[PDB]
Amino acid sequence: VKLEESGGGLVQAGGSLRLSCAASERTFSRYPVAWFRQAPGAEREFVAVISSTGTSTYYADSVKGRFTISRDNAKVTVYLQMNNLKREDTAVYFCAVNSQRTRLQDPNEYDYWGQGTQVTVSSGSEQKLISE
Amino acid sequence: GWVTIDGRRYYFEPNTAIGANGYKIIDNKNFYFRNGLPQIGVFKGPNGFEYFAPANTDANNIDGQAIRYQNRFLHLLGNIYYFGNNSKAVTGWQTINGNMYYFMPDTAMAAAGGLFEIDGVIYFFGVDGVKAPGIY
Repeated sequence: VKLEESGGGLVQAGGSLRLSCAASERTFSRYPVAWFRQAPGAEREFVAVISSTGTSTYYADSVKGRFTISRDNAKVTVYLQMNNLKREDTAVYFCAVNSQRTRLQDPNEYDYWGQGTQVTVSSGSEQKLISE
Repeated sequence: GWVTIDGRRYYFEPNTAIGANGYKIIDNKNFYFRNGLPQIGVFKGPNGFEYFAPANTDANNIDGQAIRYQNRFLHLLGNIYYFGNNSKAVTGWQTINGNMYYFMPDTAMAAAGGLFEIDGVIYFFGVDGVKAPGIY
């Protein structure tokens, strides 16, 4: 069970970004899948998890209403759609599989991990003018 | 049959030279063996999960002998079980004393200590195994 993440980069505060977590095998679809995020030197904190069925979800109170986790069975891919992004959401994001379906908030319960990708939310303004 | 090595009793099948393994009925007693040694714990027999108990837990049982154990919880090596009227550990969704629990299908141990996916849905269980209110 190999996991490949994509979609990382930089967005302005209030903006949106969608991350992808694509699996190499059909077995992925049988298990719940979570996103965790980690600041430098810090621990991997829970963000969201989705059931194998794709219809049951749990969010960190911090992101409920702003973030949506979903999956596409045909593409063997789980997504994190991030809206109304805040500087507080700046972190390295990981997706992970919990094949035992046990204690979904705890990263130590997860047995396969994506490689992690940087998401940066900028709330400063003047350093972005040339790109804009 | 039964032999003593060093100090502990082991059981061997009449067709082998290495100790018995798994569920066994011996002279109206139930055991669950590992390389001849009776195991203490909650294991699956032909009519569900039984409590193979430490010696002198009930009716002077020996170590690993299955016992009567009715209508009560058991804490065993930190795992939570509940035994019904028939002395078998319950499985699946159960309401006990007004509280809901989910006992896992492979072990009969209570789901405990956070979020679990069960029947395709996410639920929350307290550290005590009790299902928390609301939608997760």
